[PDB]
Amino acid sequence: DIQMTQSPSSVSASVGDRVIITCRASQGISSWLAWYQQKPGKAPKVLIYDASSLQSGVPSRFSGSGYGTDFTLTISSLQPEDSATYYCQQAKSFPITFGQGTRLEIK
Amino acid sequence: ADYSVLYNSASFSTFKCYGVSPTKLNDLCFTNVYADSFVIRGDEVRQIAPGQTGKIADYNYKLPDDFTGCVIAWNSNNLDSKVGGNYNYLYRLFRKSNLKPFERDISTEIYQAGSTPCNGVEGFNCYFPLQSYGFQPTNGVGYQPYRVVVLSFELLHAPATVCGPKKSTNLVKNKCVNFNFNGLTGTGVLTESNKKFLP
Amino acid sequence: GQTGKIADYNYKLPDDFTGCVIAWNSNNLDSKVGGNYNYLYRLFRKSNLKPFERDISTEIYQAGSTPCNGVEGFNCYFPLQSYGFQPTNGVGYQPYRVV
Amino acid sequence: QCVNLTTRTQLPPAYTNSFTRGVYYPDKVFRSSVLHSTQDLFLPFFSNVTWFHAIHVTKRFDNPVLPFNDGVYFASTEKSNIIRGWIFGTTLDSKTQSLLIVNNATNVVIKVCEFQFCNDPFLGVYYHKNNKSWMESEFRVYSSANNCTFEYVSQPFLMDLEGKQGNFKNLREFVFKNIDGYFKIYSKHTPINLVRDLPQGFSALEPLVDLPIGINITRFQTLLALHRSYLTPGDSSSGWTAGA
Amino acid sequence: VQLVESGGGVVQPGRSLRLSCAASGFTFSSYAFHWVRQAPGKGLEWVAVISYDGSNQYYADSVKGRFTISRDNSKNTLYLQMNSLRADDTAVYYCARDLAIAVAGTWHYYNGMDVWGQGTTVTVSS
Amino acid sequence: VQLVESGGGVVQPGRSLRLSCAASGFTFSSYAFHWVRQAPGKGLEWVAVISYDGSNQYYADSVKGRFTISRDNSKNTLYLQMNSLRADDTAVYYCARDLAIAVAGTWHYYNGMDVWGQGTTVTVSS
Repeated sequence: DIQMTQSPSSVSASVGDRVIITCRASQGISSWLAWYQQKPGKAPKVLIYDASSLQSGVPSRFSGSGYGTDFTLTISSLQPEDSATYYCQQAKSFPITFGQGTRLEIK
Repeated sequence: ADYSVLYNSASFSTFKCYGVSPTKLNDLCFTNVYADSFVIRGDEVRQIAPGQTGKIADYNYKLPDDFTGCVIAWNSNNLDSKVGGNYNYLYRLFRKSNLKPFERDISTEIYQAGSTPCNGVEGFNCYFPLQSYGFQPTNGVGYQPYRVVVLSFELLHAPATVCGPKKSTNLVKNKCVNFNFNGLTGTGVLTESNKKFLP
Repeated sequence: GQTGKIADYNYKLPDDFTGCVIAWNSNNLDSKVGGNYNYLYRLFRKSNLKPFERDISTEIYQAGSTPCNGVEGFNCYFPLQSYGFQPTNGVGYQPYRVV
Repeated sequence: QCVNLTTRTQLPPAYTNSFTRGVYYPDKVFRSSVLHSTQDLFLPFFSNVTWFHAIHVTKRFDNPVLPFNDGVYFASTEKSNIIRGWIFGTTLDSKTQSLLIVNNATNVVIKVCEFQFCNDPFLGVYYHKNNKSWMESEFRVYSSANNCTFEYVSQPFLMDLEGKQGNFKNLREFVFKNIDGYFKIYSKHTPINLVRDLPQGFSALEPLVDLPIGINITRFQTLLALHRSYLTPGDSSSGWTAGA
Repeated sequence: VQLVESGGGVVQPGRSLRLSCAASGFTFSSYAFHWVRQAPGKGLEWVAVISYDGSNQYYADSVKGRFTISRDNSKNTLYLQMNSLRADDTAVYYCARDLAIAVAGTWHYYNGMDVWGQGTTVTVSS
Repeated sequence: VQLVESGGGVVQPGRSLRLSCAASGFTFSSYAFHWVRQAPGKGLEWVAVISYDGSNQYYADSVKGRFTISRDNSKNTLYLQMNSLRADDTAVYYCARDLAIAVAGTWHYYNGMDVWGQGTTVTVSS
């Protein structure tokens, strides 16, 4: 049962800022990570799947890559509509484990 | 290359080998050693044997004939074949002729098997060359290719760069004997000294 | 001393041999279409053998990879091995008769 | 960075004499109270050895190129460790494997990678009060090393560690040879007290290192540290001195 | 693509409940589904899954033994039976769908979550 | 082990015919096969041979040019096509397997007949 971690828990930025989110897997899950962005009153939506792809329709501002243990999500511009929560997810096998959560703010 | 760890602690069952066994290799001196590992049919992992024939991998991707190798066929369930799936074994499955060993023929084009190419439509007499193994968390060991390591037994004239012996024996004094230090051989009795050498 | 070293696992001549070797072709009758396989040639031995020996002992030794105890799965088979004569062959694969 | 420094002043090369110097142990065999006759590559007695100098007083930065025909006897006499290392190769265009013996900041490092040698490859150090250390921020010897075949790190030699410009005390001898795909380096250190030239004495050079590189060597260059300091204020590309 | 959810209950002490999430806007018979819960303000948690054929089922560590899954292709709808109700089971459940990756003409599952429903706030009290 | 044969013809004057023989109880791919002819009361005859891999196929002097043989290991069945049949083609056909001798682990074919089928009678007239 892989314990799957995400960091950090509180960062703030506005409009033209680039931010970085680190996310770690206990075992080697290779390039199987899913990134989400959950609004406080809306269901989460997928942004990056297979640790390299981006879902058709999501703005190309988000960019993330990784293979194995460590994964990095880089946001070039934090436009004032992305103040939501991000969860990781490893798809190696059952059971599916989500991340602890990361909260964004606007400075 | 200390091949000692190959046979020091290992449990490679069903081991076959043509030529010289990799164990006790420090006796022989050479320049270049090659170990070739490749991906084959998942259902033919137990069916790889010298000679014989078969419908698959005979008219599209031919295995090397008169292959001199050393098959160490140990099953693997944790080193490779990670659960969930894997998509890295992509190679051409349909071709009109054979394929030379280690031939990198990869192309995004649709292979044409018949006399009339298909215009990117899934119809008759036209099959895509690339194929991805349908790996599953419970796919089975009979369909997930498990690697079987094999080497190349070959000779070529060249000055050795990776080569060196080691036998080791206790050092005996006050008894004359034939001796072999590093390179230098002789016969006589060896005693302690008081001479001082430069380092 | 001309090696052909498996044949020197089989039949060896001394260094000062005096006499004559005679060989001729037998592709007509030693190898023919539809199976000819009744000659065996001792793939490998434990050590080189002195001139003019036979070494008829053909048993599954427990030597080589591991002690087989007759398994034959680790090349411990009594190495009489294959025959390899067919009517087509190559120019250097036909059967010859030699005295 | 190809830098391509300028402001070069010309003077004729000066020669001097080899007073019974340049002898190394030919083999690894011990002998005692014997006379032995050997036939090998040596530096002949009383030959003309060149005298390269680097003093500002008029610039006279000295980094020529030299050929490598059979071997080289190098000798240095200084106190501030102005010299850094040596660089070896045939074509020097990153198409042929080369050699980059450098003293570096911490330890002696050796590579066999191909390096994109610029027109003027050299090293230097910067001077400031921000950090006490004199960092080797100058790495303008190549741009990209596509592939490598060997790499080594070893113990650097120890010296007087004097950052002054007094009478010379540090005298170093080196011999570089290349035979049978084997690169041999011999060396020795001898403390001296003299203003210039070489003393009258004899001492043999002990083997230092052997390399199984198996490469081809034809050309030689030296690598000296361009120690910029407050003595020559200005920008990096024009104001620089090589000390003494 | 749209997923509808129903089956909320104000109070459910140790009883039986049956949630149902439907699918519309795509082929129901060529995809697999999910159930992903969420406590009121906590992280995100998965509880059960049904394969696209429905022959194989999987649950979680604290879910197995009490929760059952079912599906039907005639109505294009799947159900979750939910029993043995403790006082700490209040959360916000969601019905999800697997991504299907197509490589070399082969479809694969278990790659992420794409389609999410409105969500049902399921609570238990005494 | 068992072999089945079919494809008889009541009369085939200048027509095409297909004989089919299938195998059960053993591997169909690891053995070469023979088609055998028997005249009504005369000596036994041979018409064609197919190899285990199918690379080499052979026919007879009076068979070549008008008859054909083929095999298929997916259905464990091999067939004989009959074209330009003269009135002297009435006989009984058999589908048989080849003896393989294992010497030092090497298999040798084309040694003799081991397994015989029931035999299908094909008669031709005017």
